[PDB]
Amino acid sequence: LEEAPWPPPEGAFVGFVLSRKEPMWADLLALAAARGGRVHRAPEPYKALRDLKEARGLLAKDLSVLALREGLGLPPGDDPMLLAYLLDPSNTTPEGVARRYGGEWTEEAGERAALSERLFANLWGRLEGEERLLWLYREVERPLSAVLAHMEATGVRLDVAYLRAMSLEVAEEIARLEAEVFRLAGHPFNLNSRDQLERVLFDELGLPAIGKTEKTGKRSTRAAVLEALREAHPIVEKILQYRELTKLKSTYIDPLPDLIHPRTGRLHTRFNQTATATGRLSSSDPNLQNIPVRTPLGQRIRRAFIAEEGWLLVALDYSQIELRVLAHLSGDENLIRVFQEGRDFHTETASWMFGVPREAVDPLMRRAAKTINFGVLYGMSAHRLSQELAIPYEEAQAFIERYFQSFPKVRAWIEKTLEEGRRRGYVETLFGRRRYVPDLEARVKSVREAAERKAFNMPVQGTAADLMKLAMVKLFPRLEEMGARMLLQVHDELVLEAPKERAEAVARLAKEVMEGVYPLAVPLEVEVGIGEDWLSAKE
DNA sequence: GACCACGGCGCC
DNA sequence: AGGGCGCCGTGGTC
Ligand SMILES: Nc1ccn([C@H]2CC[C@@H](COP(=O)(O)OP(=O)(O)OP(=O)(O)O)O2)c(=O)n1
Ligand SMILES: [Mg+2]
Ligand SMILES: [Mg+2]
Ligand SMILES: [Mg+2]
Ligand SMILES: [Mg+2]
Ligand SMILES: [Mg+2]
Repeated sequence: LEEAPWPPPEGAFVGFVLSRKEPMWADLLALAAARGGRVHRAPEPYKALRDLKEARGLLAKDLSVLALREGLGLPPGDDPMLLAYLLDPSNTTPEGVARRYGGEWTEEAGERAALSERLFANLWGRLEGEERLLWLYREVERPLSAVLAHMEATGVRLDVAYLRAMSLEVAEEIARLEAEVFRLAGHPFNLNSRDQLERVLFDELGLPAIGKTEKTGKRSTRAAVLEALREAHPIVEKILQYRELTKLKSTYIDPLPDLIHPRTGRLHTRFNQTATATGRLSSSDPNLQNIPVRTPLGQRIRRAFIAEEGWLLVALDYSQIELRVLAHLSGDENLIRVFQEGRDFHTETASWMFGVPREAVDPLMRRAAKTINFGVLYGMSAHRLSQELAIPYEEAQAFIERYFQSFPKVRAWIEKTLEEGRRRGYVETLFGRRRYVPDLEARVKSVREAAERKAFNMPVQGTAADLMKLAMVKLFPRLEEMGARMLLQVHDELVLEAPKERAEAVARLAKEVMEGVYPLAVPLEVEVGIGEDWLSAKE
């Protein structure tokens, strides 16, 4: 390319180099642009950022985030990564995408700009005639990138003092548990080491080993194994409690307070748009899609996610979302009839599990029923079902049998989906998002069957993901107009922040947008709460 | 200081 | 031998 002075003309493709992967934390080391057979390198990258009207190119959203951090409105546009990800969601990295579609991902901005341009040309060619994938690009993924950039740059407020205090408290309880474990083992060892614990439990204390690990075939110490040994030796209960607390402390209580950004005073995640096989988003650095919620100890951590002063959080969660999608995709008249009748499958299963009326089911019980319902749907074994329900193996089988006999069109939809996957090499969502699943004709049964479970899950999880994305795209402009913010997405949930004076209206509107995004054969239902913190906003 | 593989486990 | 993720500490290694 011809070297030309900065700035580039409008419409140019950008290349950029960051000091680290997180745009909210990165130094912008270099910036360049390419168009029309020319490359333009910025003498000073931060100054030069002001000259761009759009971020067009590889990882455009990341540059947009850094621009927003600096007070600039630089929306992301075309990004070859999104085209590639739609063609095949195994396309998750710029290294891999460049090699597959025509170049090399280097560490120089001018080269990255030129690469972006040529990758765009080639990948745009590949999507010609792929009308459904093009619709996803234009109506979902490209506009969504701008939404994600605003979410990332906005961040969420954290009660740091509350978590710092919690660390001190949890440490004392951890020490009580470890001391007891070491007393019972008769010696000290590294309780965080699963290899050392294995030896202590199964060789020294002579407890029965129940299961093996996946890759290395050691005797497992996982919670399901420990649960089955709780009455076999008092050490087991202590270990379970120790793991609960150390998990909370090491993963959430200690790390999160140290990640407050010095300028925003908030915590900033990354919402990765080309990271999953199904079309879901993921969140990283830190992951805010797995903040604890199940146990009362984990719940305390959610209290730390708070609204700005004078604002409230608004939490919206699609009800029974994948079950509704399955009713639409399969066309099962009976499953559709459940949602037309306003019933709740999770509550119904919980009533059975715990042996109480529907009205006696509490939130803890209902949540427990979710793993069972989704587990069974996507191929859980009778053995495992019998294990985490503490019931005979026989009535676990029968429960699985009763499940599929109630909704006949589901088995048929599974069989069609799998034959299509074998024939075409991919399965697809309602909107035509694809996942290639090559091991569907593997001759090793366990491998083949695992591939089948991946394959028929994807249209369901992926259609739910497509719906949530479309809802975000539609909702975002409306929030902006009301002076509200979108903070987090957690797969089938959104967390917004609204001024107190507007929070009730924002909740009503966001519910409506989410319910009406793309009607199915069954209504979509959304539960919405408002509160000072994330725990209170979901109650 | 890092990379990776693993087991383990937090959420959806 | 439920599906999708990312992060922990350990262990091995460079
Ligand atoms: N153990 C789980 C939990 C969740 N999911 C997937 C399927 C539903 C989706 C969203 O999770 P939830 O909101 O917790 O499930 P829900 O059915 O929408 O329940 P709720 O009515 O409480 O929102 O995630 C899953 O595959 N396995
Ligand atoms: Mg407040
Ligand atoms: Mg839900
Ligand atoms: Mg949810
Ligand atoms: Mg390091
Ligand atoms: Mg490596």
